[PDB]
Amino acid sequence: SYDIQAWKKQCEELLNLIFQCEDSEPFRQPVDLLEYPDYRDIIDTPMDFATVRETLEAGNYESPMELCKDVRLIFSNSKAYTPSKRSRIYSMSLRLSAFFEEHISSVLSDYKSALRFHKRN
Ligand SMILES: CCCNC(=O)N1CCN(C(=O)c2ccco2)CC1
Repeated sequence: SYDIQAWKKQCEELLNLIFQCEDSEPFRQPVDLLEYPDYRDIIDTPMDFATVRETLEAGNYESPMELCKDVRLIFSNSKAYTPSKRSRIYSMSLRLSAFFEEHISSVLSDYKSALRFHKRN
């Protein structure tokens, strides 16, 4: 269980589960500005799950903490852009965030444990 590289395939599997969740539908592609004309007046750094998957598959994440920061940005952008807490799309973001956090905690713990074991001497 001290495999330093194991997080990558664990993150690919978790992204597959997020793409099967109906709650991911608003977050699978960059927000469309035609529909939401004020989006970049509110959101400095757009993020979505296809961008996360492509960054992972390009080999452009060094750690699962970096992937986790980008996924958390999807959720903080939804909270910043929502006009109410009683919003459909923001409500979907909260359920999807709880699912993501429940599954990513072991991926982070195992990676950090593997790196500590690598430095143990
Ligand atoms: C994949 C389809 C493109 N997604 C898309 O247009 N949006 C998802 C992100 N948005 C929000 O987080 C939000 C919160 C409240 C209202 O929208 C804006 C709309």
